[PDB]
Amino acid sequence: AAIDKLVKASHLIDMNDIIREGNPTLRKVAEEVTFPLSEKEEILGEKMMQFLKHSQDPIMAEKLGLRGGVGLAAPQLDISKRIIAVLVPNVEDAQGNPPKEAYSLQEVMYNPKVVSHSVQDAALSDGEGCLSVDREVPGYVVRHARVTIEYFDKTGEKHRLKLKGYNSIVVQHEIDHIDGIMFYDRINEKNPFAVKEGLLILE
Ligand SMILES: [Zn+2]
Ligand SMILES: [Zn+2]
Ligand SMILES: [Zn+2]
Ligand SMILES: [Zn+2]
Ligand SMILES: [Zn+2]
Ligand SMILES: [Zn+2]
Ligand SMILES: [Zn+2]
Ligand SMILES: [Zn+2]
Repeated sequence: AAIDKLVKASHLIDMNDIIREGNPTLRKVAEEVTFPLSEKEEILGEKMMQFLKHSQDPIMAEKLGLRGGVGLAAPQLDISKRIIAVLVPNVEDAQGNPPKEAYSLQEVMYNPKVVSHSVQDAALSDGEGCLSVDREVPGYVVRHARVTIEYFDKTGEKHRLKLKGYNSIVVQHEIDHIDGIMFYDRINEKNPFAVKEGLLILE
């Protein structure tokens, strides 16, 4: 099975492990994980975070042929489980000084879900892309501006967290994957750049 290939100690996730648009697994509702986690599910989580780290590292991205990412969901690896990894880096200042915090968000989340959210919507100005989508897709992907999420970490500890800004957008994108929803499902069908009054456009 896919899981067996992915969790081998020496195996590094790369683009050849990422399934593409059209594969039915991307449209399923992923299965909840049970705790305590199996070794496979723990290792998968670690491999997913490793992939994100590598995708953001100039050398390793080059060695492995990686498209840069800030999030990854198990369904994109053909594993229909409610597991996501998110890694959103902070940026250097104009003087080249590293940020105080390397990441605004770094987590492997099991059974994550949105439990509440703002009435206000938001969308990235530049739209969204997807590791599984090898097409140009224009338009505002309309999401909740702010969300409260619950999730479990690999230990089974429950977390409750409010998110805004880019963190909110990233987590929503990944949670959509484990519900079988694709980013373009949330782009206006008639005018991709339509703006409903009050939409928060994030630069
Ligand atoms: Zn591989
Ligand atoms: Zn079930
Ligand atoms: Zn471990
Ligand atoms: Zn490494
Ligand atoms: Zn709601
Ligand atoms: Zn929602
Ligand atoms: Zn609750
Ligand atoms: Zn459409």
